[PDB]
Amino acid sequence: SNLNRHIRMNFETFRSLPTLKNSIIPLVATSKNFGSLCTAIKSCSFLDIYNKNQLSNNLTGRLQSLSDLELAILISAARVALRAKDGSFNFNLAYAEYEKMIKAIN
Amino acid sequence: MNVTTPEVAFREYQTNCLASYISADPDITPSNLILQGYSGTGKTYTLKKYFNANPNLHAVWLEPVELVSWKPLLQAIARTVQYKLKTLYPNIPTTDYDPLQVEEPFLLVKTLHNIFVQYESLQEKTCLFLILDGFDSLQDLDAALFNKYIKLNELLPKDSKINIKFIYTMLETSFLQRYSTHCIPTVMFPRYNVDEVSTILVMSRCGELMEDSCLRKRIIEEDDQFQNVAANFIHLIVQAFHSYTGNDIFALNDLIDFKWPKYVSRITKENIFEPLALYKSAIKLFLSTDDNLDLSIISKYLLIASYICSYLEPRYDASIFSRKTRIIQGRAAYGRRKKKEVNPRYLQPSLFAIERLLAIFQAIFPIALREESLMKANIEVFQNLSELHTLKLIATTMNKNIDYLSPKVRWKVNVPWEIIKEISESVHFNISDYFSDIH
Amino acid sequence: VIRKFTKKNVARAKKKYTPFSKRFKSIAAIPDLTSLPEFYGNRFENKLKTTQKHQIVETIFSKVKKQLNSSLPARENEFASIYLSAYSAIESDSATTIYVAGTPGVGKTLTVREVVKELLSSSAQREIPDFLYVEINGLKMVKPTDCYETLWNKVSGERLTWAASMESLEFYFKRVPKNKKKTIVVLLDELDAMVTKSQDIMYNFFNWTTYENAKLIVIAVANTMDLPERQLGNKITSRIGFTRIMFTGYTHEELKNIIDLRLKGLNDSFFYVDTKTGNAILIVRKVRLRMSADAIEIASRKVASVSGDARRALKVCKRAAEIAEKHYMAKHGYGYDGVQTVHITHVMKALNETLNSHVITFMTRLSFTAKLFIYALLNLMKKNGSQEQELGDIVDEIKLLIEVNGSNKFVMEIAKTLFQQGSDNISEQLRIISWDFVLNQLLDAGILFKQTMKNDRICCVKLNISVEEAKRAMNEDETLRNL
DNA sequence: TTTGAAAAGCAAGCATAAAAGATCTAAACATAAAATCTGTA
Ligand SMILES: Nc1ncnc2c1ncn2[C@@H]1O[C@H](COP(=O)(O)OP(=O)(O)OP(=O)(O)O)[C@@H](O)[C@H]1O
Ligand SMILES: Nc1ncnc2c1ncn2[C@@H]1O[C@H](COP(=O)(O)OP(=O)(O)OP(=O)(O)O)[C@@H](O)[C@H]1O
Ligand SMILES: [Mg+2]
Ligand SMILES: [Mg+2]
Repeated sequence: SNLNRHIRMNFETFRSLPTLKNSIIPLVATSKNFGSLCTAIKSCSFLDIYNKNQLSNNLTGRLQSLSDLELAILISAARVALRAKDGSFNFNLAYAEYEKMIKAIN
Repeated sequence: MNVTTPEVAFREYQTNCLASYISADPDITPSNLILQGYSGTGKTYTLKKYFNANPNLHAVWLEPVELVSWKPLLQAIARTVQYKLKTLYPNIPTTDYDPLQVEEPFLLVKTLHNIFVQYESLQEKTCLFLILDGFDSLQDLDAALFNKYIKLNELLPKDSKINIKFIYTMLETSFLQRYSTHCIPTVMFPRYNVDEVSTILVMSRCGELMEDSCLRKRIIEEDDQFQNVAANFIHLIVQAFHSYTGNDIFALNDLIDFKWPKYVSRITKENIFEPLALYKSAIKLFLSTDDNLDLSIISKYLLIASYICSYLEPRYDASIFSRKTRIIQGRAAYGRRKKKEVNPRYLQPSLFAIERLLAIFQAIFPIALREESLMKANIEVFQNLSELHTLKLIATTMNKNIDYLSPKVRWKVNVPWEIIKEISESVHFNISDYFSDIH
Repeated sequence: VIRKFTKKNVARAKKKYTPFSKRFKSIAAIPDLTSLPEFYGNRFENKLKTTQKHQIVETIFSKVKKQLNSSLPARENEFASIYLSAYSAIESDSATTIYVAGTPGVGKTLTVREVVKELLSSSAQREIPDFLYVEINGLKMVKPTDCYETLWNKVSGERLTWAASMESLEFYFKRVPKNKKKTIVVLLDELDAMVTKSQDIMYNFFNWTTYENAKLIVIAVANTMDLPERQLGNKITSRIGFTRIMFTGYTHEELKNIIDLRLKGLNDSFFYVDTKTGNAILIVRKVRLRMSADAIEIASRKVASVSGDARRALKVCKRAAEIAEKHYMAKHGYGYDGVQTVHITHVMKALNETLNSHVITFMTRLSFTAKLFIYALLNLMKKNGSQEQELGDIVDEIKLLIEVNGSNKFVMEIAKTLFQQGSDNISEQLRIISWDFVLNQLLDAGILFKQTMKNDRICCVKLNISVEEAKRAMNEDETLRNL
């Protein structure tokens, strides 16, 4: 079942019953009738929606909110930092790398 | 759970979570609830929508950014909780407590206990929602502060008729991830995409734009049509400057406010039903952002010489500035052999001594038996240098309690290259010729 | 007026400021302080009292546990030395300092209190003159200067602030003649706690013993014999003196005698036990209680090996009695409302839980993500030997261990959970699921140390526990030791 | 017009000075309750 799968995933990652309870509570609370509650506990799709929301503001999820210019500046800063011995960079070096990539693309 | 879920666009999951967690019954309400999202993600807006759609809930609103430190926050909690309980139940005689007596977290526990024990005549148990909107925006924040607030409910009485419930809003993920083993229920507010940003901008701004005074004076100088004009302007602003702003509601609102009257002034009788002709009529509004707002000659040449002293190595100076006739046999410097690979003006400036700066200042300053046309370092030069340090255009290794006369103290320029470029253009000095041959 | 800040919770005592030197006009104006109704000692207990509505069932081991509580068979030479010094200095009306040092629980405070009790009995027989006993514990003081407030309040009955109390005590010990005085015996317990930076309190207390009119006995109980040499100056070390009394930790025979003295009337004795409830009466079944001499001997030998601390030996015996009483009450189902023996098994189980380590069995019961973190951390310590590893290197090495053992059954079932939480709608994540959770869990457990850094990648992490017990916990796991 | 060669420049290595800041304490600035002085009634 989906419930045992989510319990198993919590057992191997968090091993915490309050963590599971914090997901189970809005599954019960957002149900409007008994049939919706039984469908929600059989499918556990709200647990997937909850898990997606809990990861939405991390480094992976913040990257997908960036515009193309923001992504270009971040990529340029990252490759300057990778070329640096100590990983340090500033605005000038990142802008120089950025204009080198824009004229190399254009 | 008997509560109303308001319709908030693009925040339906967050509103359903707020309906799951925030209720008038203290038994099925968490003691702590966290809303986490970055700036402009509609956290405050949907909490406002939820509490206005449920007016029976008792919410107290606090702004930690207006309180700066922990002690004013404790005093604000005591003051606002006591005032809210006073206006909620006016038929309950209460002994007033001074919020300035709260100087410790323990004093807040004691004061809240004393405030809550004069309300046991109430029939039902009641949540009092204390909302700390912007907890991590507190200026004197440290890591130990939030632990006191999340353990505060364990020290209050358990059988009290009034039960405080904390709702926090946080901005940054790393601050929230410091406290993950506490297992506090959290609702995340991911950043909007560009279509949601455009829809929010239209539905929040087209009403104010279509009853603006400039448009209403322009239509008599030259409602759904005005709505389409304002909406097309908002969509053009988004497509022009979304790369510049990102998914920022505030920055796009500022750009709309800056560019709307200049767009209205280009509207003619020919331009209203032709959005393309109106767009080419106001092309310069959508090409650049336009979000922006007397030094002495000795001070200017001292700044130029300090920039040179910061960004040129002193071993080569004799190969640039030396121009005197050698009575004595002597070999000048050969000059640098290889160019630099990286432009040194991209890096932080290097430190120099006073006499090197005076040497380069004497070498670059503008101009017979009893003349000696070179300018020597008199008191006006040193006064200009002292003022230049006062304005932080030049800086030292030490920032406070500065021994100016110490030989250990070294000096650096503190201006960027564009500032020294405009300064050198004000006195017709060719500073770009000094860096052209070195990289 | 408008204040710049407020102090709204100021609680100030009713303590006067004028010292004792201005209490009378001259030295000759001072009366005989012994014939004064406030000098030398001339209400909260009932609030913790209630009425009992039941009948507590005291089982047969409850008397053993009660007699094993902390509330002089092995201290004869120490008792005789302290008592002889104090008797000689009291009866001849002189001032002296006695120094006592030792490890915790070796009977220092008990021996000094017994000496003071015997001296009070001798002063009640008119063999030595009367004296006042004052007990100042430096760990029971809020501020170290409050000892000045305490001692003077014990002498005069007044309540002064600490500086005025210090001047009052100085004037009293130096100027008041011996015919108008009483002898004072002061026990300075936890003497290291009254040591401050300026050491004025230590100098004053040991310098008042050098005054001719003082009639003051200072018994200073310390924890180390070299406290004046390590922490004090030469002036206070000269005043304390060369004679110092060391309280050695007890040997196992004296611990054996201490435990037998607490159980002289209970051991090998008969009780009337009521089988309906469990309540036992010391002289319905006649049950003999017994605690083994081998059990007491092995507990005493263990304790004398560790510290020679009588508190530990009494606590080990009480824990063994508690374990046996728990098993007895479980097997009879008695509640709280022919031979009962506390055996060497209970003594060994009491001695083992204090010597058992939970760190290894804590680490073997963690989730797979926390164990994977610890395993990757140990792998990085094996690779470069730095003993501090950056968290980004741990992230990269966890990712490497996942993609290298990808054909493993457990790993190829765990990868979707680790990087997507078993969901197709969740993007591949840069950290594993529960990365922050297991990091903070290992930090709160004290297994891990983390530097205070804001960049998450270059932040270093260190093992706080020993490396080999972490390796033992890692080799306990089935999956990690196979890859 | 050549010469060549001694001065100038490059560069790896390494001891060492110094920048930055973490941590802390003294001192100026500030408030306050109980006790004690002080000029009258
Ligand atoms: N879902 C929405 N529907 C309509 N308008 C919205 C929505 N979300 C945000 N807005 C508009 O954007 C404004 C900014 O949002 P809001 O103040 O709630 O952001 P926030 O996440 O609380 O920001 P901050 O952390 O800076 O305080 C709101 O005042 C509102 O006008
Ligand atoms: N000789 C003894 N005979 C009987 N009981 C003893 C004896 N010595 C110690 N004890 C028991 O051990 C307890 C601890 O003794 P005491 O308080 O004198 O120790 P201490 O040396 O002052 O320790 P600490 O430095 O921890 O204060 C006593 O209260 C008593 O119950
Ligand atoms: Mg807000
Ligand atoms: Mg003691």
